[PDB]
This record gives sequence, structure tokens and C-alpha cells, in this order.
Amino acid sequence: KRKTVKAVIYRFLRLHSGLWLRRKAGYKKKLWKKTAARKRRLREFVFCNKTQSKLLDKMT
Amino acid sequence: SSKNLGGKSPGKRFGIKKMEGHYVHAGNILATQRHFRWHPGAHVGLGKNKCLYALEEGVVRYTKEVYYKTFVHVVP
Amino acid sequence: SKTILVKMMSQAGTGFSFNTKRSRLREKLTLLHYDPVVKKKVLFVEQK
Amino acid sequence: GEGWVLGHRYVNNDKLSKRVRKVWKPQLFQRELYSEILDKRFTVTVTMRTLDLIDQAC
RNA sequence: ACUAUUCCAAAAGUUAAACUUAACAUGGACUAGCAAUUUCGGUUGGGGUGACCUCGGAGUACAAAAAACCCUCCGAGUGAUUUUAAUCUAGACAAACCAGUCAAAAUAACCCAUCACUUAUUGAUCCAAAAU
RNA sequence: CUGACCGUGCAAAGGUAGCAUAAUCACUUGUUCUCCAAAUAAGGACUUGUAUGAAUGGCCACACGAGGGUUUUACUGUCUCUU
RNA sequence: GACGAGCUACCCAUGAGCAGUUUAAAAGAACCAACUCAUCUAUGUGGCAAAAUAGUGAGAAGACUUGUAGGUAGAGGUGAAAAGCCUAACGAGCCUGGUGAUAGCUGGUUGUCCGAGAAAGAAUUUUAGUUCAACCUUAAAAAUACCCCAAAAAUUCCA
Repeated sequence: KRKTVKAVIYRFLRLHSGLWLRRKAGYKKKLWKKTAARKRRLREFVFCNKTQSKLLDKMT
Repeated sequence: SSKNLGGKSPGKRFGIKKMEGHYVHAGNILATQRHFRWHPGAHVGLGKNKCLYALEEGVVRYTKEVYYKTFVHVVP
Repeated sequence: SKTILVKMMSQAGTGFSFNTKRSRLREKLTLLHYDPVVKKKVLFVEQK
Repeated sequence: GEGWVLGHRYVNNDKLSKRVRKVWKPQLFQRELYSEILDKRFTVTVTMRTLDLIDQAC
């Protein structure tokens, strides 16, 4: 049987409809010069593009 | 061999996104420009990057005025 | 002179802001800033 | 659990680095005892630490 | 790993009511001389040498975009003065991926801005730390 | 013309004997002399030795060499020039 | 992991060989046959021969030549030291096994008919390779799209 890639499983979330969800990058460091709004919107989630979502789907 | 040195700068695609007569929506980008080529008119907001946008739903219209200003208006 | 990165801490004991200062300056930065917890402006002092 | 124990050796004892197998052999010394049952003096080259247990086994 | 050391242990002695010695063999770390594994960029009017590698602005690139050359001018990895950017709901620009801009309006509490021509002036993962 | 001598900078100390266009000299086919009717080679000297040097030795040296070069004589199908 | 010093390199043990001539005592010097080497020239160039033959040349009592019995091997040995030799090619032998090592390269990939039909956007220890756009193809649906004049800012838009 196939082995799913854990690298995808940890940081991505698949819904029942097949929609993929990921966290916005850039919040980790160097926030001193960054606007609070930027960080605020980087703390939220975002849906992956269908092309890449399919690739992540094949790995799950 | 070349003493002089310079880099290349990717374009930010400055210009006018919408045209007169077109039906736009509130919050839509009208014209992205450097400094002021044109000025904001009625129902049109100004940005920090000097990019004009539409305040409310309506139609874009360009109007020139001489007292030498160019205003963009949105008519609901 | 140099550049020193510090934080602005309310008397509540938790810094809500992070800013910079000149190394030429010595005395800690003391500035009024809005506090979201108590929901009002409080005096903030410079901390590491 | 002493004779011929072959382990692995590391530098900082945290390895992102090379791991090199290392050999370990027990210490050998002479221990003279006396068996009254067999009426014979015996010589054991066996494990040192084990003798400490034998002393507690009497 | 091998050839020589510094210490604590194995093995022996010493005093008072905690300290000194190494003949053979064998250990734990440790200090030197020996040995063991690989790496050895790209762009390039061949290669090497030299130069260059990311970013911003003004021409090449005539009235919305974008567009190269080892074409051509200047600028940055910041500098300083005062007030201070609190929470989130629409809707758009740009965009292969990833990173970047504008923002009506609602609520809580008051009632960002100037220079370095205007913009530049930075860094995506995993791993560490003043402490959450 | 040259500089026994003097002054000065620098360095740990600044090439002594001897040798030298050399298995070393770029300029170079250095200049002069010998050798030849003609000598970028060879030999003998001169020395501004690009870039000799005293045990990675320096300078010479009888004898020795299937080593590397130069000049007369002798003798030859090497050659004129082949049969 | 093993096989190899019957080739060759060195060494151990045990044997053998090296005319003649001039000469003062001289296994002493020089010349010169055997034997041991391969200086030059020529021939030979799928050969007589995968190291030759002919002329010539060196050593030839010495650090000499040679028989037999032995020793030293590849994370090495040996080497009067050339990066040489170790069974005709050694910058590190050969055999077997790992092994169908790895090759983004190069050389290759077989019957018929029909429809449609590609030459460059940014990145990459990247340029002879990849990942999604710029295209394309199959099978279905919901839309509409273009050539686009004057209202306006070669075009960007729209009857």
C-alpha cells in the first residue's frame, strides 16, 4: 500500500468536500517593522490552489 | 570588464484598471499611478500609493476642469 | 551611534509593543500608548 | 553481559555528525578464592563487579 | 583507530578523633604528533583571470502594461525628529507557486506624520533564547 | 664619465671569497677578441648578475664517459650526380 | 571475501660459471671470445616475433652471471627512486560476490485508417534537467465572445 507524506499531513487540512486549508506564512519572525494588520491577516488561514491542492490530495 | 553596475526593477504595472462607461463595484481599483497624473473626484477615494478607488457602486466617468485638474467620478 | 531594539511595556507587566531607539540616547523611552486589555491609554516604559 | 560488547561512538553525544562503531571489552584480573566443599583453592579471572555480588551472596 | 601525556578510578600504605604511592595487565574522559571521510558555485561572444549575483529610481523600452545585452546614469542593506498605528467586516489591484498594495463600513477607547527629489532600505523552512 | 668618501630611509641582518650573457641574461644575435672567404652556435674577456653564490654547497681539478657542444687533418656514392 | 613472487622486484638457503694477450709480486691494470646487456642505423609494421632480425656498440674478477630449494601482495609489498614492478595495458593487480552499482548522456524502440494539432512566463548549486503559467487534447455543461465607430484615457475600452 502507498505511504502518505507526513510533511503534507501536518501543515495541511483536508475537508470532506476535498478542499485544502493551510496557514499563512510570514508570521514567524521579523514582525517589528510589519504592520499589525499584516500579522493579523497572516494569523488566519487560506485555501490552497486547485492545482497544488490536487498534488497534496494525491499525497493523502 | 564593466565598471558600471545596475540592477533591473520588476514592473508594478501602474496604469488605469477601469475605463469610462464601465460598471464597477464599491472597493474596486480604478487607477494605479505614481504621484498624481489625475485627481480623485466625487465618490472616489485616495490611497497612500496615490491609487484612486470607487467608494460606492456606480459608473466611472472622466471629467477635466480648468481654474488644471482631472477628476474621476462614480455615478450610482 | 547604533540602533537598539526594545519593547514598550505597560505597568500591567506585559509589553504590547516593540520599537527602536538610538544608542546615543540613554534614558529609557517613556511614552503613552493604548492598552487593549484595560481598553484605554496607559503609560508605557522601555523594557528589553 | 560484558565480554565482547560492540557499540557506537559519537563526538558531542548528539549526532548530526559521523557515527563510528567502537569496541568494548571487560577488565580482567586474578581473584583467588577457597572452596571447602571441593577442598580446593580456585582462581577466577572472571568479572570484577560480579565478585561484589558474590560477596553479598554468601 | 595507532605512538606518547593530565586526572579520577582498580590495586597498596599513612595519621587523627581527613591524605599520600604505582612494578605487570586493564578502564572513563582529556591534550599533542599521526591517520579517516568528502566538498571544490553560476552568469560568461570558449574557459581561466577580472567583473557580476538580492532590491529601488531615471533612459534604452515616443500618448494603458510588459520587454534583453559583459547597454547607460544614480542610489540601499539604513539615518533622524515628534506623535503613535487598538480590535475586524465588505470589496479590488498585482500575481505560475510563494511573497506584495488600496480600503468604504461596524464596534471599543480618543477626538501614523516630516525629512534623505517622491518611492528603496530586505530573507521563505526547520532548529535556539529573554519567557510565554 | 665614474663615486674611494659622506649624508639619509628601512630591516632580524642587507651577498664576504670565488664566479659570471653561465644547464642561469628578458632586452639579446650585449660589446670586444679568436676561429671561418661569411660564425644567432663555439672558445677567450669585459660586468647594469631582468632572474649566480659558498654542504638543495661555492670555485677548480688528473683520469674516466655507447652523455651534451665547437674547430683542423685523414678518408669516403654523403653530395655535385648518378651509373 | 579470496586467488597470485613457475613472469618480474628484493632477499634467504644451497650449487655452478666467467678463453686468450702485454706485463714489475699482484683474482692487480687495458684489450678481446663465451655469458650478461640493447648505443646508433636499417629491416620487419595483421610480422619470423603481441619486443624480432642484421651490422654496430657496453660490461665481461665484479656493485658479475646463473640453476635449484624458500620468503615478502592490493586500507599493500618491493623499488642503487622512473610514479617502476607485483603473470604480455598497475596513479595502484586479478577472480568472485555486492550488482541488473550509478548514468540529467549517447546510441535504439516493430501493423492500418481517421480528426485535431505545439518553437519560449518567471524560478532552480539551474542552462544538455525539472516545477506550475503560455499553449494543446479527451469527455460534459453553463455561457456568451470576438472583428469593435463617435461618448473618453500606437493602443487601452465599448455600440
